[PDB]
Amino acid sequence: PVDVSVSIFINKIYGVNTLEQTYKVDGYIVAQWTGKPRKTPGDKPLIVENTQIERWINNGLWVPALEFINVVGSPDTGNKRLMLFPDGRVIYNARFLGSFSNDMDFRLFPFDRQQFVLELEPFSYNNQQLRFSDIQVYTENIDNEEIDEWWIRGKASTHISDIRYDHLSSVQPNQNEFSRITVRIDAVRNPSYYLWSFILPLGLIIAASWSVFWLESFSERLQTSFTLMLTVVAYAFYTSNILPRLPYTTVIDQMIIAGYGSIFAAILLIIFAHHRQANGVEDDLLIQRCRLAFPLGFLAIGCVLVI
Amino acid sequence: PVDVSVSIFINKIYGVNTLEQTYKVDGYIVAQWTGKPRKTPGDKPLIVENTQIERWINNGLWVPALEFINVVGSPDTGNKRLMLFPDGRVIYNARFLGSFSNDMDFRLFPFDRQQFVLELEPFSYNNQQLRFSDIQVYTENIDNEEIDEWWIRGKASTHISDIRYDHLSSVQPNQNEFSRITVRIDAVRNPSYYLWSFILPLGLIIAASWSVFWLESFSERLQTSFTLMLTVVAYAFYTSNILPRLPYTTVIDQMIIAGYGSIFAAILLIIFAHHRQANGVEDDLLIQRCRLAFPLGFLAIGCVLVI
Amino acid sequence: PVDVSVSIFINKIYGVNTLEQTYKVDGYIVAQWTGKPRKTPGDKPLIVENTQIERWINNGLWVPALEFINVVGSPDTGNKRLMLFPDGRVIYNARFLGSFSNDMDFRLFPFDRQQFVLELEPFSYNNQQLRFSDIQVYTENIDNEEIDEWWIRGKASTHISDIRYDHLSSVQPNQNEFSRITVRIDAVRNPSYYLWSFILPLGLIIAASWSVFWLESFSERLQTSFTLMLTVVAYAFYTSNILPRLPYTTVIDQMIIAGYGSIFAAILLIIFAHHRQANGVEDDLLIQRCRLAFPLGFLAIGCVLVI
Amino acid sequence: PVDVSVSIFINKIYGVNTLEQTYKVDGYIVAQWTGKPRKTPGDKPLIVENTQIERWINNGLWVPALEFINVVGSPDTGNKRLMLFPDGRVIYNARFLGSFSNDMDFRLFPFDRQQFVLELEPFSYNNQQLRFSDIQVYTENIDNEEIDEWWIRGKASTHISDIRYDHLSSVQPNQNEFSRITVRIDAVRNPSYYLWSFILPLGLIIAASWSVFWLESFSERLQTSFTLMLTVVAYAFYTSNILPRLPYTTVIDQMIIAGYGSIFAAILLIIFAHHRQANGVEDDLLIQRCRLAFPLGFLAIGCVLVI
Amino acid sequence: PVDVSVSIFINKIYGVNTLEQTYKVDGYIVAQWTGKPRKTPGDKPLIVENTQIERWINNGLWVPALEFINVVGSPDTGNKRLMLFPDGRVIYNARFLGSFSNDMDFRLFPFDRQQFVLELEPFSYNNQQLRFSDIQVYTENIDNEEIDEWWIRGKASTHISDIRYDHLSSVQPNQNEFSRITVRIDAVRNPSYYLWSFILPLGLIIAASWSVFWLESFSERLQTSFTLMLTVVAYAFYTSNILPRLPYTTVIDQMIIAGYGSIFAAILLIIFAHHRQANGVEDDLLIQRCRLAFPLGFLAIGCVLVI
Repeated sequence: PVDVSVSIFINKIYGVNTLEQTYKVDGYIVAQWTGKPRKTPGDKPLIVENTQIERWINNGLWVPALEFINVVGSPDTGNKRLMLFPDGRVIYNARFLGSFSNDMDFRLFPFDRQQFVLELEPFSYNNQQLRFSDIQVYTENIDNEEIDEWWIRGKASTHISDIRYDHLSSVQPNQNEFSRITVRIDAVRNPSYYLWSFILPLGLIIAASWSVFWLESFSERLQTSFTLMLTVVAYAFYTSNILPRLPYTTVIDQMIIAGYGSIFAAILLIIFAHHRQANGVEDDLLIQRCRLAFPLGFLAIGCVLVI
Repeated sequence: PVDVSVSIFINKIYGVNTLEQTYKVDGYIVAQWTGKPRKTPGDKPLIVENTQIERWINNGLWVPALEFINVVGSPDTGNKRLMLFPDGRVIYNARFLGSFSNDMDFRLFPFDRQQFVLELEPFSYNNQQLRFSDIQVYTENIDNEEIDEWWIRGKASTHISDIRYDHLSSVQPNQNEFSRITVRIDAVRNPSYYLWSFILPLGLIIAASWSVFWLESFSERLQTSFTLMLTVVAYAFYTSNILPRLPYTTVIDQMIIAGYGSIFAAILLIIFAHHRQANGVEDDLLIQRCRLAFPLGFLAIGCVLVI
Repeated sequence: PVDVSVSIFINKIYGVNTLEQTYKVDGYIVAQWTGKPRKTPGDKPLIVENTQIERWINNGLWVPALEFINVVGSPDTGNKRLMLFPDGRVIYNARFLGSFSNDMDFRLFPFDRQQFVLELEPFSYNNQQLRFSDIQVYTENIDNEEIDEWWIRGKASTHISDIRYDHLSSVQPNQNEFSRITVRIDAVRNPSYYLWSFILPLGLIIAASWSVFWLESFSERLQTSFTLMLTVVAYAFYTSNILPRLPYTTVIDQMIIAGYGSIFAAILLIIFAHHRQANGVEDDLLIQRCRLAFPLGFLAIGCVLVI
Repeated sequence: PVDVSVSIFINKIYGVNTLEQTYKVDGYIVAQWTGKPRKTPGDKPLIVENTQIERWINNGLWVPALEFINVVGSPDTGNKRLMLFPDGRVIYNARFLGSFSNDMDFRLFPFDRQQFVLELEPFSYNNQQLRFSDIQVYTENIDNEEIDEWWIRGKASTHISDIRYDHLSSVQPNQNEFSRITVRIDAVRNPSYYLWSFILPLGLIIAASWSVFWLESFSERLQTSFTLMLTVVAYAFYTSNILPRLPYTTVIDQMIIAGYGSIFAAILLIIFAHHRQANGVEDDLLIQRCRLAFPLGFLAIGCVLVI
Repeated sequence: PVDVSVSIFINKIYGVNTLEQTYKVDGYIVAQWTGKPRKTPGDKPLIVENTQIERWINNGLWVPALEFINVVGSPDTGNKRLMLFPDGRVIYNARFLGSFSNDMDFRLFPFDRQQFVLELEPFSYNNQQLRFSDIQVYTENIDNEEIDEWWIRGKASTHISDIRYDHLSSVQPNQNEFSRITVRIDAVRNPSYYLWSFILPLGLIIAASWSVFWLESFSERLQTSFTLMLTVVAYAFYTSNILPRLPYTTVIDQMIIAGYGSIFAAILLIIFAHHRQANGVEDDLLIQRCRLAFPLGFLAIGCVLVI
């Protein structure tokens, strides 16, 4: 089994899609393995550029075809080169630009924390023909930087494992385990834009929804509740183009639900305090004292939403 | 007729478009067939990588060109390899990433159930020159998982059939039937986002539309109905970017129609109860008792919409 | 002149853009022509796959380069093959997936009827070197089916013509007429979505705009007219992302104009009935009897819009 | 210097983007130049198709590489051919489909007039090695036609010039002037859609904004002004997706500014006529006579905007 | 070390994305270096076009592979050529069209100033095998021009540096420093569109929000505040599609926050002046004199936002 020594240089991370859970990684990759000695012009190494590599593969040079597992679409390679040494070791350098994917959990959406993963694997050689001896990742350009609204925290984590495929078992009996290199990069979301853009106006709308009971006329109370309903609908659209259709509920979706519930409970209590009459002569003040109750109750609901 | 033994490994399913009825499938495909024996260096098999395959096809190796029938655009192949054995059998492995299409029925749209189909076929060899002997599908990565808002239920279904083309009948008389492999994967839509995002606010808007008759002044009644009309129009736009232009009506479109009908019937009954006078002196209470009738009637309409 | 016999199999039609007047057609194309006899291994035909065709064109095989005239961007060919016979006839089969365009007339937009056109032509051989003898179109998959909101009606129409180019006249004097194959497929738009989505709410808004004159207070009348103006503006945006910027007026644009005119005429008549005073003491009822006139007049306008 | 005789056939113009100032041109291009005589099979010309051209360029045939200067992205060539004559002249025909750009001036935006420009140039040969002798443009398909909302007026204008590059001056001293072919096609915008879609409702909104002073109650006057402000904001969004972010002001942006100024001046005059009191007892009619003044003044502003 | 002399001609800059912080640069690049003498047909130089370059690289010609470092996706090369001299010097000319990226600071967003950067680097040769001797940039087409809403100010700045990579240190010990060419182009944003489109209506909305206290009835005061809240929400959406999700706050986002705070403070003071009673009989004028205070206070807040 040939011992390949991979080394990855993450040049930049960008294009982080939350609706699609993809991200674009641009970088270089250097593989290195020892073969048999050869005769090079002079005694220096020999550099072979892009379209001259297959002229060497045709004459019997063994270059493995590494691939990225978690990629979305075939990656965009740029330049590539071989470096052949008279000592015998071959070095394959190549520039990649790929669109990768990972499982993201958005249950704390503005105050989020995910990781960007790169999974590299030989396409056709098992660990009985090719194994990765080590892996070195050089995130110098993204070490502690604010790429988008994403804080990259610390040094990347590397791992080498063996993955078994139940397909190819009829092709290679018991020699169907492949080496795999995994690179993980932790990232923390910067929640500031969602604070001054989504949390503050929705909180003020819920406060102004509590502030309906300080009116008098039944008609103004209902029309006020309906204008506030229209504002909540506008903010319900405006939060839909930042986050996918998740089965659970985030903070902002819970605030939209809280605004809807505030308006509906205010309408219900207003209609009830208008209809709770003897015949038509009664006026209610035992139930219009929720100027302090509804802030207390909905503060308790927000607190139990925090826990 | 050469007996080809295909084996498909679905790596991931993503990008499920409802507006376009497409979905992206990424995976591998392994074909395998026996030919004539050969001389391989040593006695092991011989692995031939991407650009070295056509150097073998030029020297007379028979590799068939399988294709995907239901694809949208030419698929994106990545790496590929041949494995030639001294026994005589050839194995062709290739990675595909395609954008497939299928006929979807959205008549129960949030509570939906579709299937993802892969149709594979030889491009140029009929069943008198090439037939598929078996098909094995390995959906281990998507066996019971929540890819998007889509539950993949159970193991995939495979089938092998013979399709006849009336074109090529002037080219090949009666030898114009092709083998075809079909793979079906059942998927169930997770309706939670449409519950807490579309059903609940539209239901509350219809309830608040019933709640107009508890006012008095004709003017406040009509202006209230018009603000509710504006809210229904906002939710009519907001449901248009989740679902295509279907000739039938889903649950959410029926709720939009129900909100429009609620507002229109309230306006009509309000104007009628304002104009049903002797000359100008009458006031009506025999028709303002629909505080209980309109919930009953529109509940009956919703119930008959359920059945 | 070589007599080429083309045969087209329309596999599917999709992606019909109304804003761009394009549509995507996926299918196969089979050309066939007789040459000189040859020696084939055995006595069967000989099938030549994708990258092996140019190895035969280099050795002097005459394969013409047909093209699609009305395409938008270079088409996406997939697989292709030659079938060479010892009798002498060559058959060229190829799979195409193209984005075609056609002149559409949207003057009856929801109740529309267009046709999808495919124009095929030799790129470099006039009708003195290559002519199309016949054309057969096999629309079995789209014979009477609802692809989108588009009904495909009946069998396709084929035609063979000769087109003259005034460029290349300095290149080929009087031998500059090319054969051309035209395929037309009639399609009828399914108007249901535009009925229950655009016609019904706009009609109800125009009815509710007529229903303003049943109020009293000048202020409520004007504020009601302005809320209805806001609703008409919302529906004016909501109809703009279904149809391009046409110089003429469709049904839905005429309904938007009718809603604007209804609101403006109501505002004008309301202000006039408020100002038509002696000094400040008069009230008008000779002009507030348009509760029946405005439905009659605007019904007459809608009727003359029908004719 | 070889005298090349270019001839361009504009097949269609489409995809005219105003936000990006690009347009897609699809057509053919025929270059023609005389070389040295040769031996052709028979005595006719010899047609060489797409992938057989480089087999002739490898054996020493001189084909120049013309390019399009003002293109956005590398153009999409389709088929191409050579026509070699025993007389000695070579003709190079090729189909192009490109996305070109030009400087557009939108200062009269609905009543606009631009031109579509094609700039062709040799990539590597100066006017001392290659010069264009003439240029013929055949716009028969777009001679007087309504492609989109764009009238193509008359025959195209052609020009041949010499462009000097200060780069390549260290490469070629004083032989760094290149021939250039320019084609200009005048186009006039059809303003009808912007008339019945943007000018008419904004004018009616400004008229209804003048119509606020015919009310009484200070509160209804301010709430009416605010509903009209909301309608102007809706039309301010609705005009933003038709035109880029220009530093100057078009007609529709000036109408939006006029609506804002109408609402603001009405609010200011209403508040002033409410506060211009003795202590709290005065009512003003010397300033509420702007029912005729504000149409006159804002008509004067619109007139001076015309000039 | 070979001394390469690069020369860049910026043909155009366009496609400036603020949401993605990319920009498209189209231009040419000329490298030049001296080698060993050769025999050219005649005594002139020898021009080698696109697909004939690799026929010379196969026979042992040394052409380096320069690359662009800060590019997003692999660049789009068009034509390219070699110019070989009998003196010995080789000139490599190529046309590039790339989508580059740079770190932009939007803290003064309408009154902005950024720079467009091009970073070029050899892919495989260190400064011990290849170094850049000089760099000349010819921005004649964009010298002082208004490409979009971006003023290009003056001549470009060039720099040549040496970059060290800690990856490839196990590959090349201490010979792992690469030459790098950097080109910077200063650009100033034209703030006019944001002045007459975003600053003026938001300022008028804040003024009209101050103008609420000149009313009387508690109900009209609250409904007026809520209509103004709805207008602020509309302008809060309308400013979101011009600028990314930045952690800091620009001028327009601060104006949106100021409008929200104006409405909330007005609602709070109105409710307080309605509830600051003895029991129910008091009316407050000591706190309704903020007709002059709120302009003063919020003018002070805007002034401290300026500093």
